[PDB]
Amino acid sequence: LLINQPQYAWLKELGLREENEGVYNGSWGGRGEVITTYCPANNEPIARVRQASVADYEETVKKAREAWKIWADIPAPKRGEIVRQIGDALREKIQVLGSLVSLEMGKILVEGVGEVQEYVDICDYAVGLSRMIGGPILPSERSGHALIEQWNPVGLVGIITAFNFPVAVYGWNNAIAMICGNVCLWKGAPTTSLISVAVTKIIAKVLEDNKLPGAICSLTCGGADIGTAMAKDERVNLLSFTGSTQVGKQVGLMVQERFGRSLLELGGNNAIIAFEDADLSLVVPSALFAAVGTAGQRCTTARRLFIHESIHDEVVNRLKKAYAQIRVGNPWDPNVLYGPLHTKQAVSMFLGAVEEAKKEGGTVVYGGKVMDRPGNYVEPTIVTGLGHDASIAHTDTFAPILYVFKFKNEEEVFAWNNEVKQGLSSSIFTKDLGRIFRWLGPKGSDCGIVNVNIPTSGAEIGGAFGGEKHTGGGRESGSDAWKQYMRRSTCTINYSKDLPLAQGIKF
Amino acid sequence: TLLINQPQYAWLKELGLREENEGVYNGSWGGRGEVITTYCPANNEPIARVRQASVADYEETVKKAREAWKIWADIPAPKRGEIVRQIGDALREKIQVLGSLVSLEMGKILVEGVGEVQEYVDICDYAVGLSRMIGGPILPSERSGHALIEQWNPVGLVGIITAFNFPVAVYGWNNAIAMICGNVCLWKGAPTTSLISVAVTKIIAKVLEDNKLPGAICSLTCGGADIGTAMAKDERVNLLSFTGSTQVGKQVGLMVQERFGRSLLELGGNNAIIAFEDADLSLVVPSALFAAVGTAGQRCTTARRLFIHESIHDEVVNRLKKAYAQIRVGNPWDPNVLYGPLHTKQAVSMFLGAVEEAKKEGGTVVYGGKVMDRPGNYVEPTIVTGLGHDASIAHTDTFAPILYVFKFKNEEEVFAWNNEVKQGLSSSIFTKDLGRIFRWLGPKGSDCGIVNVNIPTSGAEIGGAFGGEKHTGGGRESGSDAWKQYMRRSTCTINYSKDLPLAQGIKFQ
Amino acid sequence: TLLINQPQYAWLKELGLREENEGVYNGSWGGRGEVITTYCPANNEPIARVRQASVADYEETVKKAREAWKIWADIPAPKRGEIVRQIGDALREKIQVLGSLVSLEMGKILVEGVGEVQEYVDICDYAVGLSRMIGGPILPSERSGHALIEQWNPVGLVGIITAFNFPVAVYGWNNAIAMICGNVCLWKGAPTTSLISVAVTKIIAKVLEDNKLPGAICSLTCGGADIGTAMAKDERVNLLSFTGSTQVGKQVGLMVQERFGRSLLELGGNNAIIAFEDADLSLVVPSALFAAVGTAGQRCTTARRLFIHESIHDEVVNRLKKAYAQIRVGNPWDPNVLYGPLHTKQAVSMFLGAVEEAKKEGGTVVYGGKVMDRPGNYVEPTIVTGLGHDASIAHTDTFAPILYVFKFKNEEEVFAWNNEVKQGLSSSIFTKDLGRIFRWLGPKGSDCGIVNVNIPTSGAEIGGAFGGEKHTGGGRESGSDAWKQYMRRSTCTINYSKDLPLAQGIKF
Amino acid sequence: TLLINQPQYAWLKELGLREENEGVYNGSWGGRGEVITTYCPANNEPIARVRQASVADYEETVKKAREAWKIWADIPAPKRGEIVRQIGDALREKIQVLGSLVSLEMGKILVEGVGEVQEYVDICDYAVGLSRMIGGPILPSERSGHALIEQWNPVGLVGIITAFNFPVAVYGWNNAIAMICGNVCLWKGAPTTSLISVAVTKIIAKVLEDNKLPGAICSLTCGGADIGTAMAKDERVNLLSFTGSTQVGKQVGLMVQERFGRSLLELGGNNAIIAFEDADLSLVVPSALFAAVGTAGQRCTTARRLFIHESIHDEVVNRLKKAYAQIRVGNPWDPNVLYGPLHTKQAVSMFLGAVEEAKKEGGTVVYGGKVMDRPGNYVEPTIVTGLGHDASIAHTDTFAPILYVFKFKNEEEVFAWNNEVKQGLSSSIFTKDLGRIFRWLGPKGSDCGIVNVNIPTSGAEIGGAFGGEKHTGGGRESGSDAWKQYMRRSTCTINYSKDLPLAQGIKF
Ligand SMILES: [Cl-]
Ligand SMILES: [Cl-]
Repeated sequence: LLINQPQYAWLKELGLREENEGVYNGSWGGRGEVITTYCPANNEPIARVRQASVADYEETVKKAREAWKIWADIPAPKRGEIVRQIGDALREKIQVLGSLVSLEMGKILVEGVGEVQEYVDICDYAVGLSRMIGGPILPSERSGHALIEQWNPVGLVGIITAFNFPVAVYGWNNAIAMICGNVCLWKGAPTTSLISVAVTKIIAKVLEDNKLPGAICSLTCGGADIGTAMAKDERVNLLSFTGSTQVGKQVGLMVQERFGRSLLELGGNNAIIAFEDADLSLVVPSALFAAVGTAGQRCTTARRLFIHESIHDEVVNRLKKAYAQIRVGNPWDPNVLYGPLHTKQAVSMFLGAVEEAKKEGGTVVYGGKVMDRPGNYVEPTIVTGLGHDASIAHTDTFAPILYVFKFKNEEEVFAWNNEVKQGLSSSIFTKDLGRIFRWLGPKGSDCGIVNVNIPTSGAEIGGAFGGEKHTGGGRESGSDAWKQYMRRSTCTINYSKDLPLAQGIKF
Repeated sequence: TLLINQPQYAWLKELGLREENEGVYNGSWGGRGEVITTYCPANNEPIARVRQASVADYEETVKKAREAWKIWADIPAPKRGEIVRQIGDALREKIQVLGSLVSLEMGKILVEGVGEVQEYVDICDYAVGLSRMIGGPILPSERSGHALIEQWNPVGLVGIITAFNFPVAVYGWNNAIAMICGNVCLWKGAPTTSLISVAVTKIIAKVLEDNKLPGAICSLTCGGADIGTAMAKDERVNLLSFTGSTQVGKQVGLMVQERFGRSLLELGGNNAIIAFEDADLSLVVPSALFAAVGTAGQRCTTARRLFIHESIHDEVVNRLKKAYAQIRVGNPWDPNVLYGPLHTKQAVSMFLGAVEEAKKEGGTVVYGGKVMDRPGNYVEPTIVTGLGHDASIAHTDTFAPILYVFKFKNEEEVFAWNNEVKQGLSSSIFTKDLGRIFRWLGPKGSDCGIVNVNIPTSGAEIGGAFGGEKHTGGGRESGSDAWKQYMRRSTCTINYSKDLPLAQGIKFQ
Repeated sequence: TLLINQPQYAWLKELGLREENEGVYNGSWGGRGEVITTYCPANNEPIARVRQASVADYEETVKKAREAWKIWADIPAPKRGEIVRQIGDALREKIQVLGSLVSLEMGKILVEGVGEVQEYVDICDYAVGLSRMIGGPILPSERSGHALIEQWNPVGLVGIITAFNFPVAVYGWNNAIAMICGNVCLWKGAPTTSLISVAVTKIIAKVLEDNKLPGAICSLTCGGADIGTAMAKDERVNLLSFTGSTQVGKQVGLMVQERFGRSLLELGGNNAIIAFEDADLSLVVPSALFAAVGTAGQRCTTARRLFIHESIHDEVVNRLKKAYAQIRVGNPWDPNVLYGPLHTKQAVSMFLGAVEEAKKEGGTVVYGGKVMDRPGNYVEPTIVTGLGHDASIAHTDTFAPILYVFKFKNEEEVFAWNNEVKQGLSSSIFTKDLGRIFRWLGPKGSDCGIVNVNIPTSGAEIGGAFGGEKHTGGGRESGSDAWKQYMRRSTCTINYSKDLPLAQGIKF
Repeated sequence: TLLINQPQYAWLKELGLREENEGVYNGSWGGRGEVITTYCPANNEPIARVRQASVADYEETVKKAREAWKIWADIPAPKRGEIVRQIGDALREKIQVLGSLVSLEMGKILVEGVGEVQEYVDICDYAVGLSRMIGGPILPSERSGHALIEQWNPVGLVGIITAFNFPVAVYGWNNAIAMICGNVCLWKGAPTTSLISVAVTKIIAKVLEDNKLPGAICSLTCGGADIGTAMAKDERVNLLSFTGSTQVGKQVGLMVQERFGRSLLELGGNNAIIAFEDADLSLVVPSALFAAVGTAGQRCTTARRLFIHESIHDEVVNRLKKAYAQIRVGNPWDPNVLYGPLHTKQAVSMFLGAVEEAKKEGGTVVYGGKVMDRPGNYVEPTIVTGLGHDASIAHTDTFAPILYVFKFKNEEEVFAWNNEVKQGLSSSIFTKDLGRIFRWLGPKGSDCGIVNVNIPTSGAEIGGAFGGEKHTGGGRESGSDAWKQYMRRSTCTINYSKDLPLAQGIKF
């Protein structure tokens, strides 16, 4: 076990042990199956987590809804103060926590640290928002009536997250849901159970130091069984789900079946489009980093690169010369730009996708092979010569394969951006003012993130994050995404002694 | 003979109605589907007929609406607002005859029929201003040389399914908002209010054609479960607004979720009024009366459950019984008439069924419970005491004028009892206690989407969002930022600088 | 003889005007002050007369307005919005004759006169929806059992002083918003547009009287500096909205500040258009012509300064020169006419003086510079090249159709030159450069209240807030949250709990 | 001997203070003006000295701040928020010694000195989130191919003048908001709290310096009326936020108005509490006591007028007297002290004068009214009954702990009496009546900026905008959209279409 090797002793700074309890609700436990998580950079086991049994889930839900009775009564600004302290406790652990993200998930250290910083940043944002959430006081049309839009917590927010952002997506949901007066129940990705435990330990200490019931931020580590329970559980007032479209579809249906609320953040099949007037010294690095970043395992990863015919072959050749320089190595080591895939299965998926892409006329112009070293390393791959509607370019595989397409006119390539089932992120690179505003308008991108001269991964906590179509429609983080965590009521207070009716109806 | 052919009802022609009307409008009028005849519930006489849409009619209409959308979405929202303004004027010019048609085909009294058309006129006048306001913030990017912009664009085609009990206003709320938001609309109204749907569409069609706009911007495809199911399963319907039963809304919500579409669900209510010991009873009794017997108990927001504190229970019931006796019954178009018939013969049959089962469950009918002996679908507005709050008959979704009265003692329990039902539409308390009022409005208070104090559960204005939680389906219509459900948000980052990203050790050119 | 007594102008009666009109309305019509005669600037003939407010008229009008406010403030905002809707319809119905009156008394062409009424109609319809929206947030209190609410209430009496050049729309902007916000209004329009103020007031008064509301809700006291000074010094005028010259607006602003009142100041502009080298010149030339010559150069947003990049300076002046020669001049009601007369004889004399001074400072008149030899106050629309951007004549506030053309090289200096004038109303750049556009909109860009790209300095729409910075005075009208200037904010904490305060060792 | 030179006050050096301190900071520390000595009101002993700003110091500081602004305005608002976050943390780490300095130099009890620093901390943390939120709407243009955008940009240099009674929090409110809004600041604190201003400025200076930012982003120029007047007249001060007396604030408003600047004025309050028949007396009596005697009655929001209904008047006054006798007077740094000295010797004689004047005008001193026989500026907290609501001393603006108590009969007259004073800062009613509470909050209710229910006149939190109406000056600080006063609005139209304007007969 890596945690039992002196090189990884720093894992104990996060309170991690050989075997860890994967259930927290004020108390720590775990009566379900023990899971070992592996370091994808060497395929070695790191440590073990005792996951939630059904009995653990039940006890946790009950204790979190008991906790909600206390927490919902705490003024939102004082809830913000708790979230501020969570930000600070995360700030104090950012290097080791980020290193664990690199160790258990596989992304490079700057992105592991960056993910914790994002949670830090959303906490600091939530502090201010906790003094702002609410609705309008509106002028009633009736004398002696007040008309008020109130917002109240939904109660228990269940949060299912994925392996590729094992800290930040939970942090987005947690910070906003907390200041909105909800309790949280977290089921993280099984293959990032240690990250889930570490984060939960950080939060639990803040809650306990403030003499708040720990179940405000409950954890039930588990897989599809616990997640299915959450989706089915009328006690989970909002289920925020981040993951695959196939799973998210079933989750959305189960929540809809019980008239629950769901917040779905699912796949992206994101395109970058480089027009003829584009700054190629901006296009080439923007595409490389958006395609190879996180080894192509981001929901926002650039999977499709449309290049205008006039510059297609130049951009491809400059991409090859730049791909050749990507520094591959251990994700925690300095100046490493490219790490492993998360699992051995994703390497098998990479190989399958590469063989099928060639079987559809594509030319692997760079990469396409597994790397001959320990861990789940594959070459960042560029495939040209496919048609935009090719089956392989509409399949959903978290693989570092960049499909490059030619295009000729603005209307057709906008349609090509919009033609896929998902709708997360999109980018155009152009200088044409009219084109930019058309891209942003009703006949433009159909995505939740619509970028210009910045790649598909450019997104900051200030705006709402999420997509349309098969991406599932949810939003996280900024703008008024907080309303998804609360219940709107339209309230009328008659403080007079008559009964005027709306629309002047005389009854 | 049909009512429209009787001289008594020559005014139906002023709405463009004929003996047989086309129930499909997409810029042209038609319909190859089943012919339906609607009946006047005040006298069970047939009014006129409508040729409904076939699946092929609906297929053709979707195609023409989405063609129309290419034109409409290019029209600036304020100029779309001007078209909506003209619809509100065109409704104003016909408010009396349209109100009369609502009273005739649906059965609510005239002032409520006109009042429902006024709701549509009001949201039109409201949407005019909103058309110059919809949109999002420009935000400060954390990146130098970047702009961060929240854009809002139309979803495209908004399918609108409505019910019989509000055959004008609910479509009007959806239509005026969806229109200024740059969407085209496709309306499948309630089969038993087909003439109202045709009459409304004829008013809108003239405004669109007078403005040389494609008529499919406000398409109409009359039909029933076949057309509604097609809309729920049609990926081309970007947003499906459904008002109606929880049972059907459940399946519609599932069908839309299965195809990753958008739905806006406005389903039932099982709405409570709670009268605390300090309540002004001169507000309680007229409010409970209107909330329960308005529209013959057929509103989504009708008061079904009357919770009265033990101390004032008998007094309130006695006053309510007396007030019920003073209810003026007649033809819903007649003057001073405050109580009309139920919408259908079936509603009468189910009403008698509910009354009997409530008796079998231990209730006492303290007023009503019988059919009225007169033409049409008239039943006595009915009050039942003595049931437990958990009585099965009081947790049935029946559209009947039966008010279930319960006693209670303390505030915490009756708040929980308000909340214990599946639905969560509207709720009201009568009290003077400041602390009680803010508790009711707070996180431990009513779980409903409409949370009222010292007024009935029904009769919302357009300024706020309208809708419920839980099995009411979660959608919102009309006011506040309800318009966002009709549009798609995009978070847009524009790099306007000459700045290049960090080379990260890579040698570019 | 009065134009109103001639048969060609009988339509004036449709607006309820007669030979001598009452310039005070407070529910009753009157006017014990001096009688003013307004003149058609197209022919210098007298139109009709208006009896202005005496100071006793004004005092009685303030009293009646504040009495009317007690009723009006109690009317729910959305029902006040319905009154404003009806005002929009009443204007809609008289739009042609009221537009024609604006052209007759003020001098602008009919299409703009009608369009000014339509602007009032448009803000009325905007205000109808806004009447269901004005208010503030309910906010989460940091204290358990406390509600925190931001309330907005009418300030009370809104005094409105308007200028001759937009004698309908500016009042309309202030009226519609002030009215849905629960204020009563007192209007003192420009003396030279007194008939228009009376005609507008008659239309609104009919709406109020038909709804059985006190007419003093929209009071009128026609008068000049005497009544305007009284308003500026009157503690009972809770908000004074002033549209006018910077010189007068400065003194109004100080008078209101002296009494701790609220003012809203919409003062002059010295508005620049900047044409960069990459600009679409077929967009620049018509935009510049219509922004400089529209309303005979008498808008607050008129283009006064045309900075052209040195590379295209000569082409644009030449293209502009050929375009000016095609401007159709005539009576402002004649349909083909683009260019009307200036508003007064005095404006002609001052235009000629601005031209001569511009030549003395090194300018070359490349087009115009002269009076036209027809009746009325017509001058040629004028282009002056050769002056430096700091030329004194270029920084004089004169309401004359004189367009000063400057050269420039780079973006930093020309942004600085846009910003160097005392006023800060409107500004426009023409360019295709993405970064330059967003720099123009950013903190190192235009310092004006209106910041336009590829469109001229005039023609704003009701959806946004209208107004300027610096010596333009800071006020905002019309859209966005400009309504907040017409209301008072209160931050309201409601303790609804039974909690006692901490005793701090004291036995209570 | 200076207190700072006495061993028991060695903790003052934890704030970087010494015998004589530089009162000018602009990236460099300096001060060529007059040396001022500040005194501890608990014992009238000198604490330490500050070298104030000369005019040359002011000039150099304005120049350096305007240079710094060119850098600071280019830093993204959220990165400016991160600087303000670190200011919050830096204040956290000094909260105890800084709170103690507030208690020493200004005289308020220690929990309020600490609490004032905590208020700056809290607004910093709030502004961090606000820094990712400030901006305006993108609006739907009525014209095809046009974007319509409401932009907000920093005004530039925000001058901030503050008073003795909140020598940290008021600057904090202005500083944190102005900073995230992209402005640089120039602070002139009250001369008698010069050491507090220096201490705060040292804390901020280290944050700016550690982040390699020019210190003049948060400049300090210690001084009195001469420096404040310079700021009021200086066109380079784009916004002048002033907190102080109405008399000075009026002149500051006039001076800024004279140059077409922006001011934000937070002036006196003459704040009333109203207790109706149905009020919870267990809540009224402590609420009135703490609101009246808090900070020895030297708050802007201090309860000066207490209206009690005739039925409960004598009972409330009796209970107030029993509780007033329990107020623990002492050194403001000593534990469990509720009540400290007045800020100055001058304030004591003012207190004396008002007490005899209330007597002469017909009032009865039921409690207090005398100077206390101890070191420092201690006077007794005073209750005065029997005056009419219009009694002239109750409309005098004194920072004295004198609570004037009045009888009332009905709701209408007492609402009018709350409103009759010249200021309009804070107001409170105690009642259970639901209709009355909404009338109080409505257009016929309180005319103040703060309108409270069952919580006294000092009920304010950073989430809401803070300020008042009428002679209180109109400014707002802290919450809601108060940030907009620190920025300039522009309404921006971008034409991104290839569409040409109508030629209107002209051949371009
Ligand atoms: Cl390159
Ligand atoms: Cl007491």
